[PDB]
Amino acid sequence: IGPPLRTAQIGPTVGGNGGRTFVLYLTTTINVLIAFQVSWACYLQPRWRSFRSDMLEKFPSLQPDMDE
Amino acid sequence: KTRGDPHIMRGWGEYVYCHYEHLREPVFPRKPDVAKGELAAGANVTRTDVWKRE
Amino acid sequence: FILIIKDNIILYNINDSINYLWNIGYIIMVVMIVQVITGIIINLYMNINNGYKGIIYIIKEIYYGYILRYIHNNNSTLIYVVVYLHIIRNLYYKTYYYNILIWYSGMIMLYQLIIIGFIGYILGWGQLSYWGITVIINLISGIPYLILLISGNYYITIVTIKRLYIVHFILPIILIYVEIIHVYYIHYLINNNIVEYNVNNKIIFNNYILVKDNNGIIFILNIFILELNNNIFIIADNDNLIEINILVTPIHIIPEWYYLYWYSILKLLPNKYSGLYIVVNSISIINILSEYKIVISEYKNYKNIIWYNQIIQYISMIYIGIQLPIIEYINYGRYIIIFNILLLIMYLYPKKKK
Amino acid sequence: YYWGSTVTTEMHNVSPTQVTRLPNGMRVATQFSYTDSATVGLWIDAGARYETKESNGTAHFLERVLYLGTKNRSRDQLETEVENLGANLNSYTGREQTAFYAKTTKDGILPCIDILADCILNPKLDGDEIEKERVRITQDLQAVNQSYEELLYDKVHTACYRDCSLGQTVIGPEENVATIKRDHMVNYLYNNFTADRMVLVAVGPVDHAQIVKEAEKKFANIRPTAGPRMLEEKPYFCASELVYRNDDMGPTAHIAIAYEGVPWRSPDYITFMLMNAIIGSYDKKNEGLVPGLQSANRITQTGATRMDVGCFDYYTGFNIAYKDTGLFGFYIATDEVAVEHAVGDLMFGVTSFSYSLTEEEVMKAKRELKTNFFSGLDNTTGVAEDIGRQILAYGRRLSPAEFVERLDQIDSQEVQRVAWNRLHDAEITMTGVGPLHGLLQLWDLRRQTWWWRY
Amino acid sequence: PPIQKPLLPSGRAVLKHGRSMLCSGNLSYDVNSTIKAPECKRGMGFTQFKRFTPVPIESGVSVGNRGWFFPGVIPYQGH
Amino acid sequence: TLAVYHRLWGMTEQFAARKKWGWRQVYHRMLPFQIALYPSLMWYLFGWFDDPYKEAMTLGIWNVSKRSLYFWDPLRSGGDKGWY
Amino acid sequence: SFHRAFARVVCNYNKSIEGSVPWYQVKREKSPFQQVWDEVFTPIWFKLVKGPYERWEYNALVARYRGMGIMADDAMNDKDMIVERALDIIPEDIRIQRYRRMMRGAVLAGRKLHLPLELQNYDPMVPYMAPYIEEAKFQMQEEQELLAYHPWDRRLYTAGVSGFGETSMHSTFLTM
Amino acid sequence: PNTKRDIRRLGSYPVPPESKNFWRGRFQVPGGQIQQGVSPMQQKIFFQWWWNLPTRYFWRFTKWSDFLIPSLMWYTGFLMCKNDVEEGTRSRYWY
Ligand SMILES: CCCCCCCCCCCCCCCCCC(=O)OC[C@H](COP(=O)([O-])OCC[N+](C)(C)C)OC(=O)CCCCCCCCCCCCCCCCC
Ligand code: HEM
Ligand code: HEM
Ligand SMILES: COC1=C(OC)C(=O)C(CC=C(C)C)=C(C)C1=O
Ligand SMILES: COC1=C(OC)C(=O)C(CC=C(C)C)=C(C)C1=O
Repeated sequence: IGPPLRTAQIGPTVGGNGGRTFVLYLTTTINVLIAFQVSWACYLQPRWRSFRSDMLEKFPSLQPDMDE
Repeated sequence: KTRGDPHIMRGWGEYVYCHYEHLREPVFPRKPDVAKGELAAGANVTRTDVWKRE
Repeated sequence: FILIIKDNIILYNINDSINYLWNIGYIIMVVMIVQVITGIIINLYMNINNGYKGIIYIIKEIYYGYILRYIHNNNSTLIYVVVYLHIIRNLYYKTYYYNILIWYSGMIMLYQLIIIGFIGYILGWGQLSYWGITVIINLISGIPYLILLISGNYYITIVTIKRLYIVHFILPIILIYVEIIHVYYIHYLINNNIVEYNVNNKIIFNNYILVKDNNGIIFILNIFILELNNNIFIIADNDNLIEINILVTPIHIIPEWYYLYWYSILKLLPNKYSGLYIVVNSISIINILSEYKIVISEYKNYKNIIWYNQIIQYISMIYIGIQLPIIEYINYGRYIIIFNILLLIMYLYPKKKK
Repeated sequence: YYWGSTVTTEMHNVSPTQVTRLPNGMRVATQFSYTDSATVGLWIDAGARYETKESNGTAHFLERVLYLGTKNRSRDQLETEVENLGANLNSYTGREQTAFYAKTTKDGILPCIDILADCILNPKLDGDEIEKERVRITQDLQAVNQSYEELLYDKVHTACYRDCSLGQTVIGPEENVATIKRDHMVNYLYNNFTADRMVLVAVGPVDHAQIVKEAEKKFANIRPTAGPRMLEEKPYFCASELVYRNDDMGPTAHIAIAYEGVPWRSPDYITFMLMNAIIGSYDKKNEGLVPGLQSANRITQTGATRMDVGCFDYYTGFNIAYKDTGLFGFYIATDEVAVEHAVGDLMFGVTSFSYSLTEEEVMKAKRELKTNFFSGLDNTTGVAEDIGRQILAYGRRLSPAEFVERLDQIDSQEVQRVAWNRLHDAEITMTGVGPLHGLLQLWDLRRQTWWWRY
Repeated sequence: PPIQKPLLPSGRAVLKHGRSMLCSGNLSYDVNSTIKAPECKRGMGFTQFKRFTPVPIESGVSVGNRGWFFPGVIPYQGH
Repeated sequence: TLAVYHRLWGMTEQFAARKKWGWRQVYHRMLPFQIALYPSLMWYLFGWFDDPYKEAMTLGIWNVSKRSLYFWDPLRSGGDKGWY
Repeated sequence: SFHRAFARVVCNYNKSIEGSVPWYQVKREKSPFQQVWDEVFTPIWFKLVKGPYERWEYNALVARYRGMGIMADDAMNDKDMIVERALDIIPEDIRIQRYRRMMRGAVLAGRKLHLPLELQNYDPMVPYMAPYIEEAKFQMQEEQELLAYHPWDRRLYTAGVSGFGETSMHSTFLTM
Repeated sequence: PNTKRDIRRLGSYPVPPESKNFWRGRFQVPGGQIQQGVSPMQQKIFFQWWWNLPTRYFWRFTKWSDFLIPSLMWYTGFLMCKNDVEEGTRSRYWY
């Protein structure tokens, strides 16, 4: 009779959740690599090509006409 | 008025007000100032000497 | 199984403080069963060799065939409405913070649904459907030779219809199995309440929650019956009733309304793969929105300002998708995508201490 | 991985063990200790293994009758004399080794040597004493009068060594016990209790020179040698099952599972000692300072969690070594319904040695192995057993420093190499008594010696 | 070298309550001694398997309760 | 005695590095499973690759002459131009 | 073997950082660049965005707690394992009042009502759970460090548990 | 299920198989409670909907007003885009 006596639970009381950690790492990895591709192809790459093409005004060794 | 500090947390992120976190504590925790009313519980009692009286 | 049913329906305890937004899931399950049944029955009269002429023969010659045809099309719209609203709810109450397993099981069903709906559109064998698949299939045109293996020819033909039809017949039954895995986790991992904490206010399901859940489903039925018989809302594009002509391109190659968010993403980004990749991000990043947090809180029942701006981002992108590719809409839509990335970063980022 | 040397200065501070061979061939080994009590005895290289099938049991009978009177004393006189010296005479008989040792005070050391020599060399095997002991031995022979740990210890040898004499028991079969006579015992004394096979061990306030002089005088007339033992091939290990299913003896089941071990002198013997330590022992009724649920022992910890009740009421590892073979395994006493989990976990533990054994568990096991070995050398009898058992097994006594030096080299990788070579995918022998519906077939348990993972 | 003690250390007091090193008898062979060298009734060697814990075994006594159940309450599907 | 306590507190300071080591040791013990995976993949994906790469992947052991007498494309049995 | 070399690298790199002071216990002077940033941006940003936004949210949160009649610490969900381990050891007096407040809050929220204003003049941000949260974290950290420092191997799918770590039977789908 | 302290059962009677989920949602009530109620057959079943009607809709509209400023910024952007599209079309074409 009376309220239950307080007692700590014998642990460890955490663990067994590696599938959730896998999903975290897979999702972060995929989305981190999507950021690189989208940042490159949609912003960096275009601007880089323009610079190189305006760096061809120097035309010390611009690409040859034939060289097929 | 309410004793909470609205700006207790900073940085990018969604706004939250809470008192607690899950972060691990150091081997040698900062000695709490119990004389001024600071709390001493858990790691800052065991791994500190704030409890010793003369 | 009777004891199982009694344990999961008759003696199942749920909090008495839940809203009608906790009835959306019941509706999905019921409307899903209706879509399978009507699909199987329609199959009794359909010839997938020409589904343009087959749909005509159902609506004109079969007795009450018009009911089957329009229910199967309109109940799809309904399925996606209820599902998308079920996600909006789960985001608002952040029901993924402690019940991630339930969230994962649901996302699997979302992926399956996205495939079922698209292929069902192509079974209609109309202009829009033909050209739409011809555009999507050409996104995996980089993977060498895979277009040919999926299509079965160098261009979409009945060969492609005969194989996608089997995926459309079978994949829904698997979805129903994942629904069991979903209801399994819900019953073990107790449902979330309108309040952030856990309270001893639970009541049995059959005597109370099912009566309320039926009031909800019957409310939706009244509205769905009006659409089913009078087309109060245009939920099906008219250009799917034009006979396929491979030589002429449709006025606008757009998907159904429930694929316009991802259609816009693909029409806004300047590189084809970047667009495909940003569609992956949309359906993958939302599965890790609580993983990096470190505070003992579920970020629940705040003003949810970030949530509101996300729900509007979805609606606004669907609008841009309807609109033709006017340059102005593309610039504005690219800003909406940048804003979505930022809102999603806000959810993900843990906070430092002052 | 190597973490340094654990040898200390205190390990070198021990009195040396002096071993000298008398001209007749008897080795005399002594160690001085600052004690007021001593232990002097004879550790012989005799036992049941060196008996024939028809004579099995003679050695045990002789050991029970050797102190019942000599040709120069009587049982009452002998018992009176020992009591007056404030001493006690002990003796044991095993498969490969035997001993007759007295625990006395300092003044009783030499007098006890005389008493033991008379018993060993001039035993008066009176018929009346034999007949009374025949009854006592027969009663003990009854399995109803034997514990289940004694029964499974014997049956493990019966199952594993069907082809050689190591399978024989010490007490012997009841047919032989019924027929043993004085002539049998006299023959056994003549053939086996010879000087070349005896070691006189004296531990305590003793002087090697004095002990040697007394030993030569008292054991002058011992038979110098007997013919060399017949050369035999390695004892064949038979992977068999000998289970005594009995659902009328209570709820507790006793199961012993054995692998083929290594001989005493094998380079891998210390590795097997450490592996035995890693397995350890656990009793639900004596759990210690650390509970099972939070034990560093992996077998104990996983077992304590099974069904929220625990699948090991008791278990212990065992590492038994003989001159040319050995047995390595575990013994379980557990609830009937828990047997499948219990044997499965302990086999998973032994299989883990070959895949995933942590440095932490090894280092803990080294310390508890050294804490058990050193504590056994506390009293004179413990030292005397160590000297006599180690000279018979190795021809010399390994120092505590040498044991620690060799143990330092053994690490997790060395345990893994030895286990992979000898215990992985290895043949096993299962023996059991009790309610054993849950015990599977031998082939089913033998597949648990390897993993699909890793 | 040989191991002369069980792998499970007793951890209990050797001398019994009220008994001293003077009045405990001879601990090597006294019946009440907790360290009495066992009897070789059937030979030497069985001590490597013997359970030296004095308390008789209670089959199935629970030791894996982390405080999740009261005594006498039967867990159902681990809950 | 605080010195003893300091060491006993500090013996677990580097938990994150020990748990990382344990998982790396698991990952090391899974590395050998590649020897069966990678070849099994190429075995299943062999027909996807072009004839030129099929020959390199096999170190010349496979070539067009090794295609079955009754090739899955009947018009290309015995070569791309047929037997004769 | 290249694994044996990596094991030495890891062993030597960790031996060289034993006893290091954590980043938060080092007296740190902000970089001059950060100081300039914290004198231009931080002030204006607080006066125009952060300050007002976070006061707007905080005041709303206090009102919501007052309407429910609950404290801030009542709002914690016991599905969090630190909260559960703390709730094991709270005294009965705190426990009783905590339950009654949470019960009243759920009744009011379910019935779409609010606490009478007469009962709303209290400070909802009193941290009554703090002592027990800290004790629970200490207990969990000891268990983590002394009992969970390695990915242990166990027999899989036995005794109603997957063998991958969880301790409750029939707590996964594959363990039904 | 609920916390292990909450689902810990005082009784020794076995959990019925059909009530597994029910007893995994048990709570250990601290201090006690006195729950009361009346059958719906002896009560007004629609009045409370009317009684709570004003407060329900007041507290709903006051919370939903939080989104007003967000809503206005988004509509301003919608109008700006619409006009930008129209002027751009009239500029590219429309002589
Ligand atoms: C598009 C490319 C896709 C490539 C996919 C490649 C798939 C390859 C699948 C291989 C088998 C995987 C089985 C599950 C993982 C092992 C789990 C495990 O170890 O469990 C431990 C558990 C526990 O074992 P343990 O290791 O603890 O040992 C305990 C003791 N004994 C051994 C007695 C049990 O073991 C099992 O229960 C697993 C048994 C092995 C199951 C193997 C199934 C093989 C099925 C056929 C494979 C066909 C390959 C096709 C390749 C196609 C390529 C395109
Ligand atoms: C997740 C469940 C399902 C959804 C979301 C789905 C979706 C749809 C869609 C959007 C259509 C196009 C309707 C139109 O032409 O406008 C369609 C067509 C069709 N579906 Fe389903 N479907 C489901 C399951 C099924 C099932 C189980 C079957 C039965 C095998 C089926 C049979 C058919 C048939 C025969 C058609 C072509 C006739 C038609 O155009 O109406 N469907 N489906
Ligand atoms: C085929 C579509 C699906 C159906 C049949 C369905 C069904 C249900 C059911 C019946 C419920 C319990 C009742 C409820 O609280 O409303 C529920 C809960 C839940 N579902 Fe789904 N669902 C589906 C889609 C999804 C998706 C796509 C997600 C993830 C984005 C998801 C995540 C969740 C979550 C987190 C809960 C728990 C909510 C709470 O905590 O109570 N569901 N679902
Ligand atoms: C990411 O998945 C999606 C949703 O769920 C969050 C949506 O709400 C919406 C928006 C739905 C409506 C009814 C406007 C769509 C289309 C979507 O793609
Ligand atoms: C016809 O056009 C269609 C799109 O256009 C790009 C889509 O994005 C989508 C959505 C695609 C994914 C991967 C979510 C579909 C299904 C579609 O039919």
